[PDB]
Amino acid sequence: IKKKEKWGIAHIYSSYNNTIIHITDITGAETISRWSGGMVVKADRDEPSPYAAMLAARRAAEEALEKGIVGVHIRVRAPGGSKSKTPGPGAQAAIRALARAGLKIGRVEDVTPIPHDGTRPK
Amino acid sequence: GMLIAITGTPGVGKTTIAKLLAEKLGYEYVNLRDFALEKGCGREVDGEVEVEIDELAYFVEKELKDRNVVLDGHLSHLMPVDLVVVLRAHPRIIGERLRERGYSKEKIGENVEAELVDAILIEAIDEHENVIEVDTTNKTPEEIVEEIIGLIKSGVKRRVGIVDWSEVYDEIIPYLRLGG
Ligand SMILES: Nc1ncnc2c1ncn2[C@@H]1O[C@H](COP(=O)(O)OP(=O)(O)O)[C@@H](O)[C@H]1O
Ligand SMILES: [Mg+2]
Ligand SMILES: [Mg+2]
Repeated sequence: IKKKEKWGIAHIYSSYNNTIIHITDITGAETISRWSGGMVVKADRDEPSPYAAMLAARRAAEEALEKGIVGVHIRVRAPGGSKSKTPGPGAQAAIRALARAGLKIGRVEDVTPIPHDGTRPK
Repeated sequence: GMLIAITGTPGVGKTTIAKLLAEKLGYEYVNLRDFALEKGCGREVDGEVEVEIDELAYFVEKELKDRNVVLDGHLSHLMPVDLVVVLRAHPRIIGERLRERGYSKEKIGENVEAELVDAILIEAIDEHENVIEVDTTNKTPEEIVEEIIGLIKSGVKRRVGIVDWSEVYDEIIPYLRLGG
């Protein structure tokens, strides 16, 4: 029997002002690592930057690996406009940074939240 | 005419603020959902109302043109208005309020996340140049309305980027959808 590995979930949030990478275990009850753009960069104006997203993802991935996480499934929240739907390069940049740090990448799902109740659009 | 849209994540206080503001401004309050029902765009099925947005924009443009109106709804920023006001609140507040409304755990979670990632704000900025963001946290409706009228009278047509909820992320973890 050849089988191994411990997998987590990387919750990735791309907002207007920032990026968050929150890594949990598969159950989602335990927090493995939590990093945002605001934690890795000095200036407010650089917090939304995809470079900051990559750096935060790098820190998160390192922390997760040291705690024994071999790979992660990704759950992405990447809001974009209603006119032009532009999520931005940030979430993808974060995912790539997770891979480059040595994490395996599993399923990638876009869970981007849609506010609802009131009138219902199509 | 002056058409002002009041939008934001469900639970943030759109209706409260819109009514108080319309009264204090001497404008007329219009709830977008009900308006959608009147023009026959909206169809109500058990109990949600489905509409086609382009039609609603068409009717809003047509009927209200021409008027002084405070428009209340989370779709209001998708309408052809003169000014958009986006209300923000600490996502925990959203969670508690929607929790009191009886929403499902998943629905609460999605709307709380929606506030976390600034979804409505991003939509509004994509749709309009004139967007005023207002943080409702630890404020009374009175203070919020006077803040809004104050900014309009300044006048300021655009203010955005005033909240970053990533800083409060841990506090909202119990409401989020993290489950495997
Ligand atoms: N500034 C505020 N301070 C305290 N409570 C508020 C405030 N604004 C709204 N609320 C409360 O929050 C709840 C939801 O407000 P509501 O206007 O229905 O939000 P929305 O219209 O965005 O769904 C109401 O029960 C209301 O009493
Ligand atoms: Mg409302
Ligand atoms: Mg900040």
